[PDB]
Amino acid sequence: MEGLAGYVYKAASEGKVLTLAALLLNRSESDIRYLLGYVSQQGGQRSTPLIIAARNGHAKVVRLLLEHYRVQTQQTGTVRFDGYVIDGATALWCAAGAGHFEVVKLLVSHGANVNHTTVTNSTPLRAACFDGRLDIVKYLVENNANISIANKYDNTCLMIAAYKGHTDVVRYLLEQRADPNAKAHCGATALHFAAEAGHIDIVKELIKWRAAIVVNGHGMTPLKVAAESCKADVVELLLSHADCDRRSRIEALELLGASFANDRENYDIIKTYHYLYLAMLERFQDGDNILEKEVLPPIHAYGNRTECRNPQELESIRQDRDALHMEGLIVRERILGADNIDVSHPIIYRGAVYADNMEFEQCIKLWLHALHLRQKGNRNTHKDLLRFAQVFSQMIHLNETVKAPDIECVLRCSVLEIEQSMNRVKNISDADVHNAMDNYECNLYTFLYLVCISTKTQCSEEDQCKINKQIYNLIHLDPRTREGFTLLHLAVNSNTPVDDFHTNDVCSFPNALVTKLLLDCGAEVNAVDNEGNSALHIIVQYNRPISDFLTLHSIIISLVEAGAHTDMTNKQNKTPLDKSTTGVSEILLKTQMKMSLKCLAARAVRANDINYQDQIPRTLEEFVGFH
Amino acid sequence: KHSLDLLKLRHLSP
Repeated sequence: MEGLAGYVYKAASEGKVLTLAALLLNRSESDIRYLLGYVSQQGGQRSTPLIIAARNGHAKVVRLLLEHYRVQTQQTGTVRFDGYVIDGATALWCAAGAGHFEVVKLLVSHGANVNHTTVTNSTPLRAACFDGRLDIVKYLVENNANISIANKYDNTCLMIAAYKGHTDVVRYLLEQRADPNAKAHCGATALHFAAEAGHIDIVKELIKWRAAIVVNGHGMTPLKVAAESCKADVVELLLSHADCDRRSRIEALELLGASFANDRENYDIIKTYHYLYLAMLERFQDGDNILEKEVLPPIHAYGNRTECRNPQELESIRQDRDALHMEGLIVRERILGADNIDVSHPIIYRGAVYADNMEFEQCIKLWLHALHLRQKGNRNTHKDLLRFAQVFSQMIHLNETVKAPDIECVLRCSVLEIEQSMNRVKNISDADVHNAMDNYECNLYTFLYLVCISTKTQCSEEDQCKINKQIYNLIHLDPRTREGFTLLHLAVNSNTPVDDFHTNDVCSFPNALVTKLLLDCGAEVNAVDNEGNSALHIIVQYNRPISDFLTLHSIIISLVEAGAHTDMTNKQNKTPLDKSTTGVSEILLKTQMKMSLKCLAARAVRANDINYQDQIPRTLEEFVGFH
Repeated sequence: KHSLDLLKLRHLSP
């Protein structure tokens, strides 16, 4: 009788009071429990009829279910599908998340669990704070709700309310004996989220309640996070707390000026110089000498600038915008170090701007510094190499001689990142195995784009030797995609994706130059994927044998003359002349095919099923296994 | 262009 359960779920989800009354009419107690407790799936979520009735805000349906039928408010289901697959959520949690005060009042009063604990210890009060409705939070808290109960990561009810722009619920919680000194898994308190979001009222009400400013796990006080999030008005109120001393104020002002200098949304120059000069003034106005700062050595990425340690050194860079960007990057680096999460993103954005306004050399310097910083922190540099491929392709399309040491460094960090990605794939079992494999394939494609760009540049002998050394290292690393394609199958396959940006205009696979460069670096020419197709079974399938015949000819003579087997048979029992589908490719392969007694004897051995195990030399067992 | 391409939820569960 699952049909009645499905119709009842539909009637409860869509608020059909009369239809649900007609459906549950003429039913027995066991039937009533079966229909009103059954778990139904209607896209992404497991939910009972009452869970989906309260989650859709159908007050009449929920009140009808609890008045006559002895339904229980402790059922288990799933509610959301925006990165939030949470089990064990009762009807209170669904009602609070959907923000329906009219159902939660009719649900609690009928014997409900106000402080239910789901799988990730999320109280229904947490959902009501997430929505921000004061009426639901107040009703729950008045009905014996715990405020200090948090999830496994210690994200209390107050912190999620402080993260969002809800003011009334935050003020009410701080008025209801809440704890303003919660410590999350990363050390973040309530002030960090409220400051980074940009809510002045939440921060003011917290510092009114003795918020007890403490540095988070990643060496960042709330002032530093507020300044890093480019929130000026948030930072300029914690200085009145009288416990901030002076160095914290100075570093907050300097970080705020830095973040204003190099940001996308709120990009300021008058405000940047105003705050930087305020910080330097408060540094150098003490009178008993100064309040000096330790400064990193001149970083080659930002020219040769040792930031600014002189009153006539900031007054003389008010009128320059590149100098302000460089100084902001330098102070943000010396404040945040290099291992912080959000220290490299302004560098990446400034590099993107410099690429946009045709400053390709400074773009390259800044973006190599960004990749070096991210490699020190071991973050996900899979998009960064793609952006390098796009920038270099734009360089070649503009007939600009790209510097070869830069390409060597990019390739070295590409092979290091590919090794890191292989380690990550070997580590991440199943939680993000598809994401890891997608990142790995993207990294291999970016390395191939860099190789093709390298073939498009006339480098010297030493530079070409270094590029060959990096390609040699990655080839001997032997990467393999999810389809078993090595770096040679993709260099000859016409189906390898090319990024929609300028990389289409330069890196056009298949390339005879890329394949020749790989084969000069000891590429496994006889490499076999999991399907069976070799490096030669793939190229002969090329659908353009006349348009770029040279790019075909010089790629089907480079394979065969190096180490390829012309007659080797894949797992589908297909000679490369059989898997050709092109007269030109078939003839161009047949002209390179030298018949030999070994291939004929191996084919005659394999055809009639002769037991060739341990009766032939070990190097001929794989030979017979080919044909 | 280049700038027009650059455009934690586990800890932010409701």
